[PDB]
Amino acid sequence: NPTAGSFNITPRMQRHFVTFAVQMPNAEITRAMYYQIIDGHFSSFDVDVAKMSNKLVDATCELHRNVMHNFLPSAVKFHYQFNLRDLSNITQGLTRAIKEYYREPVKVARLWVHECERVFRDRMINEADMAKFDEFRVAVTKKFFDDCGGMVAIEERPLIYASHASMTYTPEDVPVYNALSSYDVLRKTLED
Amino acid sequence: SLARLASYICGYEVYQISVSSTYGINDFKENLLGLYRKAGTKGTPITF
Repeated sequence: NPTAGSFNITPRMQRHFVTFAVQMPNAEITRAMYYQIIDGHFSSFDVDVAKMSNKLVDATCELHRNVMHNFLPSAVKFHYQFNLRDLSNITQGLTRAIKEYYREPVKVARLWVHECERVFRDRMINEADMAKFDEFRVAVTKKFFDDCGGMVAIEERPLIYASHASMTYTPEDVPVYNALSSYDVLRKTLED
Repeated sequence: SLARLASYICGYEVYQISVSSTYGINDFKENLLGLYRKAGTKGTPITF
């Protein structure tokens, strides 16, 4: 990583040797990556999301740009890491919590809001920068992904996936995503 | 509390080393090695 605290460079290591500095690539190249990724995971997975997955990539790229214009990978907080891994982990976790069967646009946008938050929101230290990231995501979303209703991440229930109220007996090892269990549902099934 | 609530009641055994103020780091790390062999060779569903 670039020189910061423990990060540094010895001059002689590149005495008669060349170094190839590598850092963030271009935003449109990143979108050439992630648009076809969203194709192969939502356009190639769900028809109800095949009809809006494009703006999802847009809601991804512009939001991530706003957040990294507002917060820095390794300059103010080592609790931060803005890189390819931002949207990489967003899309991988989009490809990991697909259970809660038959993702409508509501649930795909739910899981994506989860991905973006969990890569950026509790990456963040307190209330105000939390709200800044929230403003970025709500703006970028309701410009781009604002056609069918998908924000059931929040108004439906907490942005969660429920298993301790809907499991399988022995292999809770990998708990099963069934985010259709309510407040006292959980609060009473769990004391069992 | 909620950590083992989730993890234990999500089936990944909550592996933790029996530790005191002077319990062996050697024994700690060897039990960790046991954990390693379990998770790797056995594919044991764990959460350390």
